[PDB]
Amino acid sequence: KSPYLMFYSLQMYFANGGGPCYIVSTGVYDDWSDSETPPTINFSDLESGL
Amino acid sequence: FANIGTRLDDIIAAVSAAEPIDVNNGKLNGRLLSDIEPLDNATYNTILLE
Repeated sequence: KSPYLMFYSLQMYFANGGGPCYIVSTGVYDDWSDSETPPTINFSDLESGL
Repeated sequence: FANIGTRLDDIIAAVSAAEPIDVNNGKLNGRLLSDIEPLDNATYNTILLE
């Protein structure tokens, strides 16, 4: 599966009664190398967003 | 200039003697890791995890 879950989580947030919120991007999507190697998530990007 | 093509076809014959004496070495033997990323992207990403 794809390791990115942000768009799915915002669908769950607005469906349960959420209002205004803040978005902090950490980068854009990387491409799949082939059909059985999804991209990876880096620790240094998420701590830079904090 | 104009000594390039004289020294090049000498190399083409010199490495031509090496093809019946190699029995075990594959495509990426002796290559830099940065130079295999356009060649085989899925192998390059697997080496980075290890």
